[PDB]
Amino acid sequence: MRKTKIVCTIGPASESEEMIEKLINAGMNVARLNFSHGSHEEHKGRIDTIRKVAKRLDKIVAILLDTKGPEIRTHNMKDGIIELERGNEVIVSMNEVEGTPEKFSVTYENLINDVQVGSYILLDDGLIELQVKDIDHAKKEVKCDILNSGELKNKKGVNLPGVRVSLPGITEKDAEDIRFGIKENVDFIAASFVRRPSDVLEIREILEEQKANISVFPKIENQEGIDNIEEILEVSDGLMVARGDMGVEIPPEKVPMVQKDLIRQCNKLGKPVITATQMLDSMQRNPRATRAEASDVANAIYDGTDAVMLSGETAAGLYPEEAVKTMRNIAVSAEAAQDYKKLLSDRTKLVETSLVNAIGISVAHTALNLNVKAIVAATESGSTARTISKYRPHSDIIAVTPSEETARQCSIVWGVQPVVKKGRKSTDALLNNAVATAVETGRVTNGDLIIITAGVPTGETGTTNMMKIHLVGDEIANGQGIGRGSVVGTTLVAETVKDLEGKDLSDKVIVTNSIDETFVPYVEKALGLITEENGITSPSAIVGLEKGIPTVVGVEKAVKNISNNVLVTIDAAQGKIFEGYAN
Amino acid sequence: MRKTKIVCTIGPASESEEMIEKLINAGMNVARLNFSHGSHEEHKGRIDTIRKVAKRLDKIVAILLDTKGPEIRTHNMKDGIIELERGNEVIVSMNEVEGTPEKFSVTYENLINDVQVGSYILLDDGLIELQVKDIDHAKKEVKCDILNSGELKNKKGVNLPGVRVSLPGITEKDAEDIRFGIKENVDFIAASFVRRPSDVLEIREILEEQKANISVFPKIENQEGIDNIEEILEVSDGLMVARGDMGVEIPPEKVPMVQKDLIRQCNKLGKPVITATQMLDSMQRNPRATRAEASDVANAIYDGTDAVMLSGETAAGLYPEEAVKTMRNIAVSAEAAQDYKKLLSDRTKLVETSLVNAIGISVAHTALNLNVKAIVAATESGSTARTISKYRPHSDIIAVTPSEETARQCSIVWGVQPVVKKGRKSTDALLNNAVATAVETGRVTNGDLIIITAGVPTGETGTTNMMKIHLVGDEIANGQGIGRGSVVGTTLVAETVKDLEGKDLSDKVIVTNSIDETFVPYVEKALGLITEENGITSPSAIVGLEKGIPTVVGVEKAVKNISNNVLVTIDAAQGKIFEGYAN
Amino acid sequence: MRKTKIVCTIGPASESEEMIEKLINAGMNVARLNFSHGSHEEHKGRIDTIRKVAKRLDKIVAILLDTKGPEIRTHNMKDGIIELERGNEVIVSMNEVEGTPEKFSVTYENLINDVQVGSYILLDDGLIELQVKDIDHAKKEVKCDILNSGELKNKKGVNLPGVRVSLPGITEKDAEDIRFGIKENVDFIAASFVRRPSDVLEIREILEEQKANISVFPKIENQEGIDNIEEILEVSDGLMVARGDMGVEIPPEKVPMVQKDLIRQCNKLGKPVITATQMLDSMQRNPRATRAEASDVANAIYDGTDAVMLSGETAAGLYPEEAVKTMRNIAVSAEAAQDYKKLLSDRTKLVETSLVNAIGISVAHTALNLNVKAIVAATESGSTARTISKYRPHSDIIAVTPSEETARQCSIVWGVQPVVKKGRKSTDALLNNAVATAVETGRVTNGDLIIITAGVPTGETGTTNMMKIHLVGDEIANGQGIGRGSVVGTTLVAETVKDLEGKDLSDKVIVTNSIDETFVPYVEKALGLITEENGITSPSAIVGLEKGIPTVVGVEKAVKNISNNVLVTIDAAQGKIFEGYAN
Ligand SMILES: O=C1NC[C@@H](c2c[nH]c3cc(Br)ccc23)N[C@H]1c1c[nH]c2cc(Br)ccc12
Ligand SMILES: O=C1NC[C@@H](c2c[nH]c3cc(Br)ccc23)N[C@H]1c1c[nH]c2cc(Br)ccc12
Repeated sequence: MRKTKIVCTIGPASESEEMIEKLINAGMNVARLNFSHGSHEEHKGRIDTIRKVAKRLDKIVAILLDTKGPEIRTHNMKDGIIELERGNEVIVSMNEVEGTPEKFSVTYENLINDVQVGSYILLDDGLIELQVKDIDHAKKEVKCDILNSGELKNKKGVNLPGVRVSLPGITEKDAEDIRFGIKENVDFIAASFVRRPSDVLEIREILEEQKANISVFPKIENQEGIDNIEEILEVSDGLMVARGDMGVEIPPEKVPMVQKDLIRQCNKLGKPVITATQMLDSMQRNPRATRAEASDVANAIYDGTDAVMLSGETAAGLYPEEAVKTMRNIAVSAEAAQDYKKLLSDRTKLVETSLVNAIGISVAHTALNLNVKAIVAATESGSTARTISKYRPHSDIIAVTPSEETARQCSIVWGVQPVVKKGRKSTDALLNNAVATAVETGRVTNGDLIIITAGVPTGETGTTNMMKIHLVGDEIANGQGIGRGSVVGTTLVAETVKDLEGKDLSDKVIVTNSIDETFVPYVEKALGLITEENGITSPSAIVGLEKGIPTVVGVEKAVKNISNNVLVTIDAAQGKIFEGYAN
Repeated sequence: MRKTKIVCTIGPASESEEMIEKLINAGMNVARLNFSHGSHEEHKGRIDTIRKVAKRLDKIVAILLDTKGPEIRTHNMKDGIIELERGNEVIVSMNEVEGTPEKFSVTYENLINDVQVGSYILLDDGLIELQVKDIDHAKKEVKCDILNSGELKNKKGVNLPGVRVSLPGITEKDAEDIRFGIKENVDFIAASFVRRPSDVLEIREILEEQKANISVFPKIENQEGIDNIEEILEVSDGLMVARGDMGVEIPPEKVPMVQKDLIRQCNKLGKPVITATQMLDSMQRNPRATRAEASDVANAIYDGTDAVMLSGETAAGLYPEEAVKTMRNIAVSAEAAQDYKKLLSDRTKLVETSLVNAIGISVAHTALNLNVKAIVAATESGSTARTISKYRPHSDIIAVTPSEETARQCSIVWGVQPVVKKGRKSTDALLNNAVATAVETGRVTNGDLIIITAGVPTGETGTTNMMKIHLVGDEIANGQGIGRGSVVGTTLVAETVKDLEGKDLSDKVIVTNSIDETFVPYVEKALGLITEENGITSPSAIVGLEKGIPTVVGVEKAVKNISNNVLVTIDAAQGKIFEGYAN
Repeated sequence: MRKTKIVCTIGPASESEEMIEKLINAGMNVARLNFSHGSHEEHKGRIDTIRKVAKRLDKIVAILLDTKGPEIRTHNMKDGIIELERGNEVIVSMNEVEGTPEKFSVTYENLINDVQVGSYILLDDGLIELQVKDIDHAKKEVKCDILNSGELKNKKGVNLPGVRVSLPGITEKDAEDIRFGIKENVDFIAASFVRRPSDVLEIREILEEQKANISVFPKIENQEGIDNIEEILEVSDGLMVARGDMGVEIPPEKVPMVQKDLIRQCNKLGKPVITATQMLDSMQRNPRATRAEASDVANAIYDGTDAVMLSGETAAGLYPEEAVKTMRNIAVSAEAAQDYKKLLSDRTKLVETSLVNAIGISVAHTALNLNVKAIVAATESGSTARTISKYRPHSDIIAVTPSEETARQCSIVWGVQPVVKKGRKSTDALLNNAVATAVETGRVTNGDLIIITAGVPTGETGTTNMMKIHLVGDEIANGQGIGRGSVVGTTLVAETVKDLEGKDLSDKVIVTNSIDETFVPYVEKALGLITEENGITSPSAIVGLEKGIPTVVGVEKAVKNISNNVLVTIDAAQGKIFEGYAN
């Protein structure tokens, strides 16, 4: 009962062995490392702090590396600062220059081939917005009308409202960053400013040289990216949705509409999605989030987000532990209050109806209708855990995996609580293990229903292809059942007809040797009946069937063996009796 | 295509005749007057500024009066300010006293009978929170443990986390405020701190003395209120949901969950709901809202809100017009992007299935499936406009009302654009007027489909009970139709077989006298056919039916009358031909 | 509660004025005249016997004329009879000859161009089946292998298992027969051996010369017909399904499968279908049908048949009245036992979702969910009665028509009980008349709900386009309702608190002047409350709302006016009270 995962950006305020512990405990599933800043030294240090604290507390926490990505900057400015009037003209040169309210240079020299007359250019994350008046490839200059006035520092950023920005997929830096990732077996890479499938593939070819197995999560920041969302997922292992980055190049009024649409588009293909940035940015300074932040976090989860990220709140903020705690809270809250029936019905239409998904569909329905405590998902890679996650069932998903690393990849998918048990070969071993693993988590006990799903045989496993429904043991008594119903109720072992005379409410299941004429008045008042020995037309049997009470005759030493007063559940079909609550 | 209504709190920054115009133009449906502050003088002044600007621009804008309501305050403090340590004790006296870090009085003398040992008390809108240690009715004092430290000014407020706060429904002030309302024929009263049905009824009995007809909108600020949400609506004409007020007495983490549930519960009964407070509170100082504000506004509209309110943003803020403009924008945006099929399907299950609703259901489906441009709703009171609004159809609802005032009451319900046309007696007049009214709005023209709904006969009108589907006129030609289909296509009047020889794509509807052997090669290549005179088995008719082309034979002077090249729509059944696009 | 219509073939056993009465009374909706046999003299005689008996008993009964149709016969045989061995050869000559076990002629001389080597030919309704060995157009002879042996009389029939039998649409006889129809304003023509649209059109061109307005019902007897079922209905007013005729050319094992599919294909377009032939053919000799006949009749009605026909059973059989009685019985039985929910749901998917149908859909659902007693359908032509019938609602359809003849056309459509009331011009007249007409049938009284549907304005009526839900009057008392519910219950006018003391069950609605402290104990025990005068927060009002009892305050002289002990129904919303049961 936790479901939506929490990604936390590690920083100064959270490097310590102490605070990493307190964050794992507050509910941190995935540690983010931002390579926009900081050296490989600093990062390698934190990776070790994380790995050790994690294996001490014995919890799966994954590592995510966020590439800095390609970008467009301003070359230094005269005096450092320089101003720009609100109705004037500025020249955007492709050759480096000192800054001036007239002449002014950018690090992306090819800008001039991407824009055109009338296109907008945004300086310093949208601080001041220009607009292209004319273009001379002669001088290689872009004359622009300054629309909103304001200042301009040196190495400040520039954004081109798509505009097929023609930067490469990855920096040379990025390429170095991501080789570092491969060296530390990091679990995720969050590729920045992705916009075409190429941009992802540039990272995947690097990974395939090393046969690295890392999941690759695009960061869709601009129109080109939004537009190519299907094609990008086609080639990607997940997805991030940074809204702060995205809000620059596209209007904030339009942003949530897109956020919804992206997350939807992930869920459709079962790719995990992270909603990122601007989540609880008040909690850097304060110890409790605003209402509109609490609202936005929740609406992420209502939009369908496998996970939720924290940037500065945990990195350099004043209150890291509190921001993690409060993140988990808002999650549990706005999940508590959501209708899994609609939710499932919704995904049943949304996701495609195909041989790959057949089981995800059956499992999710079966889980909802029979109220199963846990779906134990057996995975090598994790596809089965994600095939089950994507259909969003109330039941807690449990991913039993031999691969430690695929376990960490699971830590981000929705609803999946992963465990590492060692490889069984035979389907039979797979099934019995599952049932063991589910009980040893503690989330399931003897009463509960469990759905065991996996791809078998585990060798030729492509997709998940079988399910088993399983009661977690284990009939305390049994015999010949009469009737076909079932009930729960506290026992009342009766030696005599007078051993239940002036002390009888309903709501109990009576346990005698047989039924006389003197028992038949008392039986009808009761809930159930367990007679010791007998046959199908016996006095005990006939009186049960007739009065519509579920019973079981032919129970070995029922009076001696089964205890008095203990609550029990009988099942007419099967002819089994159980310890407490059953199904 | 506007749908979600905008309520704006008038204030200093927006009293002027000029700025009221600019706000009506930015999209203001309802002017709010907050009687928490300001004198009847100031309010009467603004009511006249509003009424005049509104009738000059010829737009319906309603007036809403927000009562101040009952409250709990602190009696003055020694030196004005007084401090309270974080682990100490403070005494909450029921008898007035000067303030002290020990002794300390409240205006609600009966507080002591509502609380109990362990209950929490919040000072100055939650600034510092106390907790009840012990109670002596002897001294009539409440000893409390101060949990969070902080200062305390004089006449500051106090909140008791429900706790059946036993204040009355309305102040004596409120009673005076609301009589003022009745004197100016104000359209709404937003009763503060409502929590039981009584509290509403207290206002309704006042109104019924005057036979005032004003809609009464509870403000649900505390648990007792939330808990009684059904019973309150039973007796209320609408509902507000102030979150700022609500966030005090209940945790912000839990707030949106409740917001959703309330709005739902309104939609279920078709009571309009206003989402209020903390909407775009950044726009008081700034000219454009944040992303998390833009997100929250939208998520209001996704939750299902008939309207959206602006407090300080339009009242005393720096940027009033911009905040109204941007409100409308975020509305249009997050409506644009929402699935009216799910929406309708959702409300079809959600609202009850009853004689009163039958027609709302039929109209909403009929509207979705046939893609009707406008649902014209004929109302005396407005119940029909709300019966249609509650099922949320894409179609623009138009409320034709004889009552000017019921028109202003409509201005708040979802999707309803009201107009005042004068009373027709006969159903026939009602129908023809409607069709006229719909066209004169300009939103519908000749191609369009229209659903006309009302309660008839208009006398014994209790609930809406009839609908008519109506094509907005008006067959330009007609005759004997052959086939049963229909198409749109540009004409090609052919005098000769050679009058369409070497100049023929498909996509056209040919208009000749009859069909020869020499026409029958060209007809099959075309979209439709209109022959001048003929019978059912004619050369013209038989060749159409056979080749599967919709045609009409027997058209009076078809070659002379119907123009060439003009786009036209023919209907095989009926045997009608139309000006442009039809249905 | 009758629904499925009964067509009866008039004959010797049923010509009499006496037996025609007894058949109309047994439930005969449509009199069939078979022009396969008998002279215009005999038929004109029966048409008058029918018209007179029908207008005497004041019941609508229609007249259906069944054309003999084109056919293939054998030219006379040598000695009259002639035999054919089981493994031998016979010659099918195109030139007339005397019969012989070798040479043998047929009236359809063109047979030879339709068949081919291997095709089967059936003699004497399938008595003996031949198969084409070789063809010589030289001698114009068809050499065939005789497969099943048997005798052969003279002018006996011949069938060619489709095989595009190339006969014309109609005999010259048929053409004369159908002109006779036009002269007697007969209501239906059942065209025999139809197989293409042409075959129907041949009858429709004849009709259009006379502007006759008669409905044309194909008889689909062979594969070509089955195959062209859609295209035939496109051009036809209804459809018959003679199984006896059909069983010849196609295997009996395959017949019901086709019957189902046809009837379905009618319902899809709302064309009425008659299931014909071999219905209760045991009842010609016996007085009560077999089980398998009773089964087949019902299964017709389950397949979705607008009507059911009787051939010999009523024509020349021994027991005509009994066969009609028993037909009606089996109908009522197997309708009684059928789920209108599935049925409607079924037709909602089956029939197309279009502007023409919108109202049929709404009306059918509205009718099912609100349990309306009668759908009164106002029609000039009858399309509205059929647009409603096709969606099969439990509610009894009533067709109010100015046209006497369109009333007789209605007598065959499913569920429609037609009446002739005189033309109203205004929608208002149309509505009020309807309500009158429904009550004057007697099927609806004051409690009942009614759906009034028609195409308006009645001038430009193409398709049905409006509905009104209407309670059949008429509030006996009214006033200010409190609460929103409603109940039924017997009154108990109380003058005193003691006027209901020691004589009080629940289940009653109390009628006093006002409520004291001494009434408030008794009110909570009751069902409803009607207090004489009062306001909304009155003692009477407040005690109702609080205890959840629907009440109405402000009822003029309620104690004096409304009677004691009479059963009554109150409605909290509206604030109306009614005579007995309401809605
Ligand atoms: O609710 C449903 N929706 C559609 C659907 C469905 C299930 N598996 C599928 C595989 C493919 Br491939 C396509 C469609 C389906 N099945 C029923 C349903 C499924 N499992 C259940 C268990 C219980 Br217990 C009760 C009801 C159901
Ligand atoms: O149950 C339904 N099934 C389908 C459907 C539907 C209704 N009108 C339509 C028009 C076109 Br065009 C296409 C589809 C529909 N509507 C609902 C429903 C309709 N009218 C109702 C009255 C009551 Br009272 C309760 C429920 C319903």
